[PDB]
Amino acid sequence: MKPLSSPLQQYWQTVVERLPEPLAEESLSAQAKSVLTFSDFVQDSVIAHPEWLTELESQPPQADEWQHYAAWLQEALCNVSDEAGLMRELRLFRRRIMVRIAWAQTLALVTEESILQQLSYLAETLIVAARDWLYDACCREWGTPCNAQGEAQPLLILGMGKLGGGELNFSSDIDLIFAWPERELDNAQFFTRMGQRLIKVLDQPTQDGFVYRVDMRLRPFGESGPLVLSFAALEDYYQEQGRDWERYAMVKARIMGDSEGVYANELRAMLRPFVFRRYIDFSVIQSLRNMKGMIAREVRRRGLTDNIKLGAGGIREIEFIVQVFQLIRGGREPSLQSRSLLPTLSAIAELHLLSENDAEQLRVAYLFLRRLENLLQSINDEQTQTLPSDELNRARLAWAMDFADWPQLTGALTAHMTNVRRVFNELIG
Repeated sequence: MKPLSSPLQQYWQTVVERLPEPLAEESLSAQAKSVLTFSDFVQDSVIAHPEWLTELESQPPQADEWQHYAAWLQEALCNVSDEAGLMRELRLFRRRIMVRIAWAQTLALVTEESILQQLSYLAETLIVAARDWLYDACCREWGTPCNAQGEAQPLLILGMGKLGGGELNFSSDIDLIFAWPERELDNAQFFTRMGQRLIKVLDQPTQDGFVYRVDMRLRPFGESGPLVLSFAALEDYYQEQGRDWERYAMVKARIMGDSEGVYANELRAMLRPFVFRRYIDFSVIQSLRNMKGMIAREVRRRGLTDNIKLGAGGIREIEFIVQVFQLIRGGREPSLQSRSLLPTLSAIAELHLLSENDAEQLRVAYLFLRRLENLLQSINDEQTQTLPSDELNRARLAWAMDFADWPQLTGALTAHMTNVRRVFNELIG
């Protein structure tokens, strides 16, 4: 923790003459002040729930805290009777844990890798608790537990992108896909209705805010098609119409909740031969080259940019590099079938698919970029991918990235992106 810079000192002075009871300046540790100075999101959250900042000193957050999320949430949902009570608690819990994550990340009390796990597990935990509670309600309300010839049918959810990969952004949509395996009230209508209530419970702004903005657009047949599909229809779609951009996306797909059952297993079985082909020819490699060209043309087109995600050498190019190796060799190398980028990168190094120089530079660039973007997002809990233009937020980021000033932060960033762009250009050359 490098003491606050001139601009952060002038801003903190505007925050103190404004802080509510019981948060007077004398009841505040040196870290509490730096976190409040860094994040308007944490400020606003602790104004309404002052206990939270008080409870962050009586028990600071540990890396493995995510192992308690599900039990903490089930305890808070013990005295919940109706949907409005479910929604209220999911919202409160998300905000409460998010504050603790912002706390840990701001002060570097745990590593970014552990922040990534905390964010992803929080989201998993909330999705699953929501789904479980609504399954029960919909069964008790609408025509009993839905079945197929006696056997009860569950709702399965795939988390996609960074959620599936266990590397969620600090302020993020959750991209999901809904499916059910095999009637009572008719299975298809039942799960559509439940799917609608689930999206509402997670995403509807109330007086307590929302849990996550939900994005269902990656599902088969896009925004226009059904909200939930049977396994048969899921299977048919990918086997018959599935394309390489879809294989790329499905590298990340992970079942939320318990991934262990006859149904969880048929799903994983559909995806394995689709994503990870065992036989690769020139047409597969050229497809990947064309996808690479499309990214490179998009970059060239947008020109000079402060976008950390889409810029040349950005997060999206690292994901592309890694997933390209997974699509080529994953079928023959089980270590490249992981949903998470960083273990994949480790396997890429062990297999000598990249040099150690290249692989370690990619890992370090990835963690720098993710820390930088997730810190930035935690300032106001917004989904921004672009570096700030204003002096306060630039000053804020430099300080939190263990650096001295903004010119130097951008120099270190520029050097990491240069390494990524070199590896990206050499990729399937």
